[PDB]
Amino acid sequence: AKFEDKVDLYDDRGNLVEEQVPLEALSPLRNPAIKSIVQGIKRTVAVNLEGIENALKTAKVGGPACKIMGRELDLDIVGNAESIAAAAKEMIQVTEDDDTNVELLGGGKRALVQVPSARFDVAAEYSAAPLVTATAFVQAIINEFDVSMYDANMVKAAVLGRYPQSVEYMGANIATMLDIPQKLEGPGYALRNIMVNHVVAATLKNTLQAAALSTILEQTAMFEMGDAVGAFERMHLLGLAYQGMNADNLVFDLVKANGKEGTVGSVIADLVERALEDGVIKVEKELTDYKVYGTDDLAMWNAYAAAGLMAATMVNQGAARAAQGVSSTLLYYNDLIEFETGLPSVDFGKVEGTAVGFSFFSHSIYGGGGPGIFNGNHIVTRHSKGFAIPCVAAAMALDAGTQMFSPEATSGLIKEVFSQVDEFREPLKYVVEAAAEIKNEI
Amino acid sequence: LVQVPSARFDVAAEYSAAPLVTATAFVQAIINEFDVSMYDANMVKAAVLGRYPQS
Amino acid sequence: ADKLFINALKKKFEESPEEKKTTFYTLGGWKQSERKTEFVNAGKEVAAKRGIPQYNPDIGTPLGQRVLMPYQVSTTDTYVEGDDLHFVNNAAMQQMWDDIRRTVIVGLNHAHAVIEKRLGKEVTPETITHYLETVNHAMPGAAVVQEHMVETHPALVADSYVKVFTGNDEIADEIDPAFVIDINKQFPEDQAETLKAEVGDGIWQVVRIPTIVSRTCDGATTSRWSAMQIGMSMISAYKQAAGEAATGDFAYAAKHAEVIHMGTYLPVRRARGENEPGGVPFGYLADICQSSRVNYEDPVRVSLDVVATGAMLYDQIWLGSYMSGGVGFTQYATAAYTDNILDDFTYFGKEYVEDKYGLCEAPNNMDTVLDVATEVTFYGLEQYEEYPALLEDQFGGSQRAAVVAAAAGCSTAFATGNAQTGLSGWYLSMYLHKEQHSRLGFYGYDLQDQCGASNVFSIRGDEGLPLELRGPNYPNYAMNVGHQGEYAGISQAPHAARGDAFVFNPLVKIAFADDNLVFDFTNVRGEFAKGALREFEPAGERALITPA
Amino acid sequence: ADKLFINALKKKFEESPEEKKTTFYTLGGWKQSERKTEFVNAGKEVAAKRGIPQYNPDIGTPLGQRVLMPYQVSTTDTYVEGDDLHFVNNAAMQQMWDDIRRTVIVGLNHAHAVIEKRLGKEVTPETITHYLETVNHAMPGAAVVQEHMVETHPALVADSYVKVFTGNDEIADEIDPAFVIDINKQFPEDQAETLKAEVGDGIWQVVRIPTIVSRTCDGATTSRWSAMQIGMSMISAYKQAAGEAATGDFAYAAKHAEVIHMGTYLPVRRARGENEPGGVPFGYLADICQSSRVNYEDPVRVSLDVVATGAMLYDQIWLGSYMSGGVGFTQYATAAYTDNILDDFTYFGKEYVEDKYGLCEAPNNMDTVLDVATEVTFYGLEQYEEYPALLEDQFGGSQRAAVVAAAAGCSTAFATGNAQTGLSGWYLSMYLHKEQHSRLGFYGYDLQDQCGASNVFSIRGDEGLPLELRGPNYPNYAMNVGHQGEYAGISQAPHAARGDAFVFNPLVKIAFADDNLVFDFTNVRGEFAKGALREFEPAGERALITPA
Amino acid sequence: AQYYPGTTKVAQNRRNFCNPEYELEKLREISDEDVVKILGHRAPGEEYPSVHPPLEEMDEPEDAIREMVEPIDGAKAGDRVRYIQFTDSMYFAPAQPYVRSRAYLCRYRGADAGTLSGRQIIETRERDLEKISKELLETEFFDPARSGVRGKSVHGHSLRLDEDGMMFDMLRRQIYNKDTGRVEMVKNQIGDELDEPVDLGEPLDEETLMEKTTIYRVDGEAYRDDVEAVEIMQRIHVLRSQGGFNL
Ligand code: F43
Ligand code: F43
Ligand SMILES: C[C@@H](OP(=O)(O)O)[C@H](NC(=O)/C=C/CCCCSSCCS(=O)(=O)O)C(=O)O
Ligand SMILES: [Cl-]
Ligand SMILES: [Mg+2]
Ligand SMILES: [Mg+2]
Ligand SMILES: [Mg+2]
Ligand SMILES: [Mg+2]
Ligand code: NA
Ligand code: NA
Ligand code: NA
Ligand code: NA
Ligand code: NA
Ligand code: NA
Ligand code: NA
Ligand SMILES: [Zn+2]
Repeated sequence: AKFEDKVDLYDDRGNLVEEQVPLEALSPLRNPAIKSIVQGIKRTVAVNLEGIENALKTAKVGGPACKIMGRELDLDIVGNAESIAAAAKEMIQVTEDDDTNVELLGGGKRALVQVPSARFDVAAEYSAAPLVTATAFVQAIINEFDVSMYDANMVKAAVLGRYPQSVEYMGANIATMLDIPQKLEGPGYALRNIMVNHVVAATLKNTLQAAALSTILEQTAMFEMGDAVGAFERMHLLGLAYQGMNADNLVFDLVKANGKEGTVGSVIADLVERALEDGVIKVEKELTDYKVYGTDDLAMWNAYAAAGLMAATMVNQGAARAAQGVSSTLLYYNDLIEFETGLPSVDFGKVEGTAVGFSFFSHSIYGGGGPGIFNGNHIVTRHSKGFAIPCVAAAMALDAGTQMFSPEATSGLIKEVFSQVDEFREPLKYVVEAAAEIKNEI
Repeated sequence: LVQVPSARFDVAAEYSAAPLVTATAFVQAIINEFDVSMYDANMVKAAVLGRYPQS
Repeated sequence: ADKLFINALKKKFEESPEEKKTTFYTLGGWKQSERKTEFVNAGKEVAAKRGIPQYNPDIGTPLGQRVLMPYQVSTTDTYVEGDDLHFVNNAAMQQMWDDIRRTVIVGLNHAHAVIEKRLGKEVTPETITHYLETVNHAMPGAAVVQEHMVETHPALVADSYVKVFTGNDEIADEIDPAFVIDINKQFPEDQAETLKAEVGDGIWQVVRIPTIVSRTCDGATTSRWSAMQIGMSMISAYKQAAGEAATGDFAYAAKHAEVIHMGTYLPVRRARGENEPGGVPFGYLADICQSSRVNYEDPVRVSLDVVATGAMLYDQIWLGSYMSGGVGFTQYATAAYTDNILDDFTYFGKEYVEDKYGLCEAPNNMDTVLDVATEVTFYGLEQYEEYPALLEDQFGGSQRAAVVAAAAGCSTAFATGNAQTGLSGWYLSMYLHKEQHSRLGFYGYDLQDQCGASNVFSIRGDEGLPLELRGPNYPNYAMNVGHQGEYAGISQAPHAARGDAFVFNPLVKIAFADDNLVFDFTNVRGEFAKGALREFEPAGERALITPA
Repeated sequence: ADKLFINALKKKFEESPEEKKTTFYTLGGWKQSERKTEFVNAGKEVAAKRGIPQYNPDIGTPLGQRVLMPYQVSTTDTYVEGDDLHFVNNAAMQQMWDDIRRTVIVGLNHAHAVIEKRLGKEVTPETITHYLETVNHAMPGAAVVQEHMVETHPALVADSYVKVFTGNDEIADEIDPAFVIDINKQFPEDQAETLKAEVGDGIWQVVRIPTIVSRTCDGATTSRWSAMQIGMSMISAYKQAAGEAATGDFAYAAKHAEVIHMGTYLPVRRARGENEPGGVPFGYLADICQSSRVNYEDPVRVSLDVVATGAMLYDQIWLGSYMSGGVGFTQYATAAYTDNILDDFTYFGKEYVEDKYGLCEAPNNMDTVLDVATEVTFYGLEQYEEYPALLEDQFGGSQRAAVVAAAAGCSTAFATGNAQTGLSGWYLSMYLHKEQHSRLGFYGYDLQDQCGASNVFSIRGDEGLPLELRGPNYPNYAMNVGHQGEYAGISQAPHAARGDAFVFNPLVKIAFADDNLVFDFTNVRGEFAKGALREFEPAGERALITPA
Repeated sequence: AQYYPGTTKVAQNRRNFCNPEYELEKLREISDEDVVKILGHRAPGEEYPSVHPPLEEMDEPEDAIREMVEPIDGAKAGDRVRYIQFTDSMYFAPAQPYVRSRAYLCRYRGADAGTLSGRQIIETRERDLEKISKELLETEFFDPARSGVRGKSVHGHSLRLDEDGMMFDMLRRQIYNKDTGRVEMVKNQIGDELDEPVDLGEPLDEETLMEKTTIYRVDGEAYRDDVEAVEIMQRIHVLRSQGGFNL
């Protein structure tokens, strides 16, 4: 009831699910499914029991190529995984009926752990997830085999690595989608420091779900950072709706119209025409054989342009089945649309700027890497406030095997555990349903 | 004295929403109160939150 | 009459500067160069002595198919090959960074209040002088309290010392003048009056630790080393117990409560402690450069001496080694301090503004930004079009973009007297330039420039900041050459036109007005030329403790 | 017969070492010392030159009311005043740190897979040799692709280069031997077998960037500089586009996926980037020292060469300058590498263990800790009681605590073959020492030693770690002298008794087995003595680019 | 679509290069084998190397985006991603660096384009790259004196011409024949010698370079005199500036 806007919401096959939903029913501040995904990502941990066992048997702990000769311990951890995980759960849970979850995967080689919400309710941040999980498994392993006081420190090194000598859990056999609080580029950035490959791994390469998960995480960070407060709130909400949630089926329909033979440029032409048709933009001035367009609603123009940008990525990198060109699309979609129209590009030039440096740092000697190692906290790609990274997730979802540093190489443990969680794997479905459910509370 | 609503922290990873939401609300309110121009408003930001993000 | 860069173009090339054609491929490759010939012979000797191949001109592609050019250091008559301006081969450049890295500013205001209120002892000009004699023995690494201490060799640490300043002239006159930076001697009258009013009765130390220690260790060593020897000297000069509860107050004051670092610490991806180049804000870099107190009737000269200071430090040493390395970024920076090219473009813009508005008299709005930045950008790009030798000299698009926009942004700030509209003019220049030549810089050059317009006047958390407070860690600026040094110039510009004594911190300005520094910050371009000619003598060397 | 420290005590004092009384106050203060005389004379000259008072023997209290002692560098016949072992005055010590700071280990395993799988090109011993010729031109700072590049002076960067190693003998045989660290030449047969088995068919680069750059910049520069020139040499030697999408995989591999830093970055209170002393774990410092591969039939010699390496770096340079500064902590460290005192205590401990249990044959438990650590603690403390000259030599309680506990902890690990029980022995030694003499170290010396016993075997988040993985940023250890270098020795002790080729990382062990380093890591105490005598020739000097 | 504002010949040329319905002028004939030789990625008659298996042999996720977006042929086959790179003289070459990237993403599918002052590059699946590269080499995208095919050592966009009017090339890949007035390619784009050189035809004369160029210059048509094009660039600056402050 703060904003009058309403949107139509669709599924990932292009079918209308719920019409006329108030914009604020998709806000991170109001929608219960966004709250559940965020709290879920804070509390979920993957444990590699096979890796802990192999590190102990070889004494290879504490980082790359590190080994301590004479410290080897041969423990049957995977063979006793059921007993070890149950013992661990007893320490992790606060009460027997709470929302603690501990589930063995891969015949006991892996475990999915979700630490109870009550621990986060009296915590400053999110590090209780890895730290509570790691000590429960260290203690459970020692207790399972009666490991001596003299040898137990090797179990700790196998589970959590070189920490506290290193700042990070260096050499650890546990993993999370978030990274430590010290690595934030600024306050409020934690939901941005989630590797693109981890998002693509958790959503099993489904393009629209990958785009949805990345957009929810990015735009939710924009609220935590204060960017979506006051004058800019509506712009960020419309961005989430049209770029990440396929609002009004605009992304879907632009991909449909341009997928067989289209290019970046053809998607642009379709989006400008659609904006005109809907009354978002109109001719303000005629020059010599050139129309200058204007708008009485910059936030809506930005949203329409952002939907075009996502579709242009899907068409361009989709046709190559190769993610690297997403840096190019992010640049020239915005560059072209400004000279096509006389209106500012997505995020008022910040997507274009992010794309300039992302192109450089994915085709040069100095740093970066392939598209899948970036994220909203990376120095190269933090500049746009939520409108760039979701396209990178879509592009990597569409990649058919051109990358050395693929989700298979960087994110295998995250894939096995985090894809088990339905709200992480298929977020679009849950956020839409929740928005429908609270529609009359707005 | 400012206490930022609990619902903002229910969907945040940590606690920096308190200073960041409070700072931007007061920066925007001051600008709006006196109609501070686009050219000068960055001084209001510096007076509220300091040298951040260089520091 | 002639453009300021014409003489340099005539020195470089046989052709007149307007000619469009030349001859390539018959120059002998590297053999045309005195400097490359020195390197080839040195590579042979190095590989032979150590048993591993090293420099070899036939690896990869063959340099010198075109003329390997001399460069004029701007404002000088010195011409040198570009290799002599690489920071590795230039001791002036290395000493400029050592003099900044090894400096910290440390109040005595909390310390004197501890002595009076907690120890119950008097502080006077005479007790301060006794304290300064003590700390000038101790700071280089020598003892004042314990028996059987072993100490630094005083000749290895001859460049370490402590001085003070204050805005109260009568107090300054009572402290022994060997230890005082005299504001009325170093600054012209109106600037001296402003600076003394800022400092008031405060008393501040400028501490420099040894270059040999700064080189062995890091920037974050400086405020710690300073505080240890301040602490020992407070014990010795004021008769504390040697280690009682009050001793901790002097430690906390000197390390935290009244310390001014040159640079703040950086985030983990580019992790560094204090007093490294990335933490120095553009307003401090402009205030470190001392052109303002000597060239105050020429605001162009003041602004471009700041550009030279910042282009070297931020592009060659910081971006080109701390953040990357190898051959690095010598000519990305030399474009802004060589051949009098930036000088020609910036004097044009200053003259344009003075004739249309009067310096500092233009409305502070977008109409002025559009006027001045467009005019100056068109002037600069026309010079590259009119003189083919100029375009062959500044051969990389990124170099031209930084030079032209620096002139545009400095000129815009000369008109408005405000750095923020200057910065808006910088970004507009880039956008015009990109459309004029259908090219701008290297692959990743305009990340900040496409974010730029929108982030000039933003007030959001990690977006909004006056230009004087921005630096190499402002998010959009953290990665790329050809901006940071120029932004320090734009920060200086409006203040130079206004006649301001400082840009962002008056303590920093006074702290480098000191003739006991090794590098001369009043003439940064002159010093770069002296080091290129191998005539600069740095501190820190180990000759005294190694075989003859 | 004689204890091993008797010769040194006889050279220091006119009295036999057993005598309890002496004469003071009539030695002439600082005038008794050649070195203090040199310093007083230097201070007068320095002060006159610069116009500011500096070193002055009449400030504070008058050094030299007692004998100012010479120190024997253990295992040598070199005797010097302690000022000659200060890191500022000793170029061998500064070059030891530079040689570590400027080194990074960088795989070629992912790089070669990018070539074969993404580019579709071949990698062979021949293409590797061509690549190594290319990178040995580029790495010191010279160009391989672009026209009109300006370059570093080869003689200023003569110490920078790239070598490789691999466990596959046949592949190693095919690469030009100038570029190869030969594992069969540098290590005795059984150690070579182990190391080659650890490496297998992996191929690893050892990259050393120039000392001059490391001194100008910081440790976090090293892996960046390395990566830039690896990236250029991959483009040149394997014919990439000079900048295509695949170029980014080589960058991420060299900077992140297959890099071994010497040190990890530090938290904000002590903010530092990679390759600084506080990030080097004790296990790596033991493996950097190369005593293991030459003195393998003497486990005491190997362990105490590691102590010397770590006491100098961690207490003199790191804690005594990066984390504080001033006169600093020379003799807190020299106690562990002079006068043959730690050697006497540790040879006693090894003989006790050998006779009673057999090396590595004692039960790994608290019973062994209580036996061995107590016996060796009482031996060491009894020497100070029987020889008043020894007590006056190691005059500070902290020095004695570190030396006695290091013997006790090393000897405990000689018995058990396990470092964690050695560490327990170290803490038990401190507790016994404290009760015997009713003192231990300086005001804050045993912060870690009172947390000590309880954190040896803890498994909790910031408490539990095997000693080999601990280092200067382990929370309890982050502040205080007289522990870190001794912990490195205890980490080495069980491995030396076992005859293990390495302590924590086999790549780090091989990477310093290189005769092209400037500092000789096979004989660390030998090099400290050469540096004390002003006979060591460091890299990094600017004499070629300065005036005569 | 309207592509670009402005009333100069330059501005019209910029629009024409972007418009896929504008038929580019063909200026020279090049054989399929000689395109492959100039690229230098494979030898004529060598099978395309693969980076992954053919798409039809793999099991894709069920995905409506994958279903709607037709893969280019080299993607179906699993080809390597390879490149072609050009440098354009500021002395009136027909195409220029931002003109190329803007036009490539209007005309070509599945493209990764990059713009730099001295080099402009496209990366795509190898068999599709070979088809695109024929058009880039045969049409008025290219002049053999004022443009060059260069995968490394690109220096020359900003240098003076030689006495034949050719752009500088450190590795001299393109050689002007005084006897024919034609240019031959004697090396591939990375600089290795070709067994047999490739005819690239005659350089465009001075009047035709002026008619077809997309750079603005004082001795051509200056950008400052295309006032409608300048007006839109200034508009974008102002609206970006206002938008970052408030909406
Ligand atoms: C391999 C790369 C891609 C990579 O990520 N960086 C490179 C190479 C790198 C190397 C080149 C050293 C070598 O020759 O061995 C260094 C010196 C960095 C390092 N490792 O020390 C450099 N670039 Ni580059 N690089 C520069 C330049 C540029 C210009 C050169 C255009 C021209 O027409 O010649 C272009 C970008 C542009 O088109 O805008 C460019 C490209 C490139 N740059 C292309 C190689 C281009 C080609 O194949 O020849 N540099 C410049 O514009 C001037 C300054 C110059 C830098 C050295 C200095 O500042 O003195 C150097 C800075
Ligand atoms: C002022 C302090 C308190 C403070 O925080 N640190 C001091 C002083 C500091 C200064 C002394 C320099 C000078 O004399 O001007 C330095 C050199 C550190 C610096 N700023 O360079 C130092 N201590 Ni202290 N400090 C030392 C030591 C010690 C021993 C000395 C005992 C004695 O019987 O002589 C005692 C602690 C204890 O009792 O255990 C001690 C105390 C003290 N230490 C008492 C002064 C003691 C006195 O009034 O004489 N150090 C030692 O035990 C050996 C090494 C020695 C360090 C220099 C070196 O390592 O070469 C020096 C290390
Ligand atoms: C981006 C990030 O690297 P990472 O992705 O490996 O963390 C970061 N590195 C950088 O920001 C590097 C900055 C300086 C080198 C680049 C300067 S732009 S000038 C060269 C342009 S060209 O001549 O090659 O065309 C670092 O923290 O090391
Ligand atoms: Cl709005
Ligand atoms: Mg079993
Ligand atoms: Mg006698
Ligand atoms: Mg006796
Ligand atoms: Mg044909
Ligand atoms: Na001439
Ligand atoms: Na060469
Ligand atoms: Na990093
Ligand atoms: Na004697
Ligand atoms: Na004295
Ligand atoms: Na600190
Ligand atoms: Na000299
Ligand atoms: Zn240094």
